[PDB]
Amino acid sequence: SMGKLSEQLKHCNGILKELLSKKHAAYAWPFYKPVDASALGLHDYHDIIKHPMDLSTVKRKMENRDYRDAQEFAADVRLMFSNCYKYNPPDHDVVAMARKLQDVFEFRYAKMPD
Ligand SMILES: COc1cc(OC)c2c(=O)[nH]c(-c3cc(C)c(OCCO)c(C)c3)nc2c1
Repeated sequence: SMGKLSEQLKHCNGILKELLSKKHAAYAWPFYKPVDASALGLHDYHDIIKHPMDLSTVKRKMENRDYRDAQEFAADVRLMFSNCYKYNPPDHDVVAMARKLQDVFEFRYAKMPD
């Protein structure tokens, strides 16, 4: 393999599986598919959020070898969360859910050895 990079991408793949898993579903589910701005009525979503991201897209990119390394994977997970914080008011339910999921992500990702 390309060894350590490859190892760390496998580690990321496990983090992604965890984020998608039933144990986190109570707060992760808004992040399972792209934001459907039409259905939600967010007429300006794509005007404010230039680079949408969600866990299904992270999964697709992982599987398609589009990430060089764990840092690029993490950047997309963080982009997903940051888009949520960017678009929404701080008191919104989805922002709270994003934080709750982010603190799982950040703890798991931080445990990856350098
Ligand atoms: C169903 O999944 C989602 C995922 C989302 O982000 C990951 C969002 C999201 O970022 N904002 C909203 C959202 C929905 C409505 C109806 C809102 O009121 C618009 C009228 O004032 C606002 C402020 C946010 N819904 C999501 C749903």
